[PDB]
Amino acid sequence: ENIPFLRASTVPVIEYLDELKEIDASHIYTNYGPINQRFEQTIMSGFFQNRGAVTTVANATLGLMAAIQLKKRKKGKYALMPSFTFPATPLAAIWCGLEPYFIDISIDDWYMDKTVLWDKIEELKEEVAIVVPYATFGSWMNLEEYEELEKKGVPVVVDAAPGFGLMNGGMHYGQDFSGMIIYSFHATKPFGIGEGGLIYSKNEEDIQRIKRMGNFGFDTNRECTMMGFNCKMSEYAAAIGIATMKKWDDKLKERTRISEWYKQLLQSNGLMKKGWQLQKTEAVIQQFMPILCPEEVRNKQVIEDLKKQKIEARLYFSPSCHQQVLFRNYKSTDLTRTNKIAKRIVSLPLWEGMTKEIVEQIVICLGQ
Amino acid sequence: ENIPFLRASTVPVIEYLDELKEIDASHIYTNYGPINQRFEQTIMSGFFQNRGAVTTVANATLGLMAAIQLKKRKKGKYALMPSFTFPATPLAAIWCGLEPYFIDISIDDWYMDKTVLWDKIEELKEEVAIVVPYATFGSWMNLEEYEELEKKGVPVVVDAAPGFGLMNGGMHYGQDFSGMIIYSFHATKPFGIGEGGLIYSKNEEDIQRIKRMGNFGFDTNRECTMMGFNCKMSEYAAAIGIATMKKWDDKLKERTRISEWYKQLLQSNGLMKKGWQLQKTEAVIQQFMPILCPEEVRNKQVIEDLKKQKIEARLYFSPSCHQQVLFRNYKSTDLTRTNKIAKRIVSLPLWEGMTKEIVEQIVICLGQ
Ligand SMILES: [Ca+2]
Ligand SMILES: [Ca+2]
Ligand SMILES: [Ca+2]
Repeated sequence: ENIPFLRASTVPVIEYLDELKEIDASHIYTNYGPINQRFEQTIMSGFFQNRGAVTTVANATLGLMAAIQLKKRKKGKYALMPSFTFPATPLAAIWCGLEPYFIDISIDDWYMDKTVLWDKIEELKEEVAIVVPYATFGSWMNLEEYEELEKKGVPVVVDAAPGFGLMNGGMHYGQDFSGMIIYSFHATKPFGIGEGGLIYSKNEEDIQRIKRMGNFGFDTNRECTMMGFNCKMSEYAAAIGIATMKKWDDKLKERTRISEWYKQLLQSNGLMKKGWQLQKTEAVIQQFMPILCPEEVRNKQVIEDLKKQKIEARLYFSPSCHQQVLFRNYKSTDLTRTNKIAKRIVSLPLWEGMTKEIVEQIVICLGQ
Repeated sequence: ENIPFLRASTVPVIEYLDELKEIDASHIYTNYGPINQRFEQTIMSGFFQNRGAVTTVANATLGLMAAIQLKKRKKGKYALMPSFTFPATPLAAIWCGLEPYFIDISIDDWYMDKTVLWDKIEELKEEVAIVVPYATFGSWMNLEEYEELEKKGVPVVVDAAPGFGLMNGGMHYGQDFSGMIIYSFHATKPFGIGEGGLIYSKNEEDIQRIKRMGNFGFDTNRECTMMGFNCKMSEYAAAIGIATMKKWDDKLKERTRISEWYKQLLQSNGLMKKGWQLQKTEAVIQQFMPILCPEEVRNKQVIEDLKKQKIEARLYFSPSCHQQVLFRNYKSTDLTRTNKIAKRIVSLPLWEGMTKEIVEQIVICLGQ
């Protein structure tokens, strides 16, 4: 009767029932149990070419916390990151005792602007604790400059929360990265299991450390010898994870289809000619359809107009982090571009089961 | 063949499959979904006489973190707690930016000694940020004096991680407490579902706030207005929790029976006469069987002796927190009793399915 923003569809119980019965037989239910290891092994084989290492975590927000806590420089104070990201990103930083320092984004790709970033690193020197870029909207943010940062001794944790399963040229996003990449398996993201996350790194020793950190910093004596907490993923989450890997081809194909319908219908209804624009990026996997509305149109009015037509759009990210109550006083560079994107950005609905006619009803409402 | 220390048995899949069908039909998988709400309502009615409020969390460690972060006095530096606790407790404080300050325990009930705690509150004054007692080994640590601290403006968050389901005179442990109580649903704890936890308070508004904190500090506009992170429990975890509520009488009966057998066999084999002693408490629900070995016996000799008889005991908590690498340099009162109890404490196996003949094996081995 209406078009909601979110309609999650995780794999149904029949797809992971075998695994539930293995769990019941084994009487191991969490703490890096066999199903969790099998899930990690499957991911390393199917996505990461058996190079590097992964660990599951209970959610991507805990993964950011763990990665930042492990990798931050001891004497640093700031986590250099975009304001144009989900609040989880600066929150993970603050829980690690760091202050966010917001960096402006490019107007076209919506990633942190590397020119500004480099300049800020040069200026802050030892005050830089860590650099936390966001691979905006599950897209192909090239990591070449970030890999260079790691090699110069500036640690990098990439927030790719919504980008798991993003492939380009047959390579999975993040492959062989020196730093850490965090992905989310939240039910609302494309690889959605309910609650869950993953960390990848080419650095196997670092992944081994995060595994400890996720288990109270325990050594092999179950003695706490390093910072830690609990971010263990249960066997039950790993079970849905594994079943999701096996239906993933279908899901990726669904999203890709709906994405192409959006691009076609937008173009065919001449919305691009009216000044709507898509993100500039090589490759993306879409949680929703992000688009800039025309310069002369206020994005909150789009939301309101669509809401009259029974369609729920949203405004990721407006307010951006620097404009939100909690983060409004943290330092930043000039953020003119962020501010502009935050006035224009719209988030259009996209979920499994969406038909071409639904996309068309949305695209036509945009235009009228 | 070998008697292992832990042998978790969560309710089997058939017991929550209906709920899994509900989840699949609803397409709501997390973020305080209807099954999670049902679970919490079932707890409020079933355990807390519909007075106060609860929230699920992804695990008790994160619940501790949320609770301390909300309730800590903003000018304070220290979290006053026992050393004789699981490392999750001081780790939770350290993540909130506090230093643990360790307080000695009573030699008999093994709780934080209130006399020593009071003197220390009086000495530290504004430097006290929070008090975090542990209801050692799932027992009935009376909360009258802690309620008193709350009334005086000293915040208390009680770590009762292993004590969910603990009843005494028909009242659930923590009922009507003004502060917060954290409980765990880890698979190894008596009310075990995999990964999970719960927070109870008589203070409903505080619980509402914790809810927001565990969803990124979001208000109804999904804007971040307070410190927060992700500690949301999935619908799937709630599904198992609900099923665990229906079988809880069975689980509790099984554990009480095994405890009773332990007590009878220990007395009948003369072990009490030989200097072995149990916790002085009115009521306990048991994850394992804690016992002090005789003064002249080293508890770790008891471990190595049971070990070569195919029985895995452990030593919770030896080393105590103050003795573990990460926490050695935090301040404390004199800890003479904690040290003594950490030289004598032994953790004997107890799990669902343990037979009377298995307890007898064990108790007989203690007797030599
Ligand atoms: Ca199968
Ligand atoms: Ca049923
Ligand atoms: Ca039924």
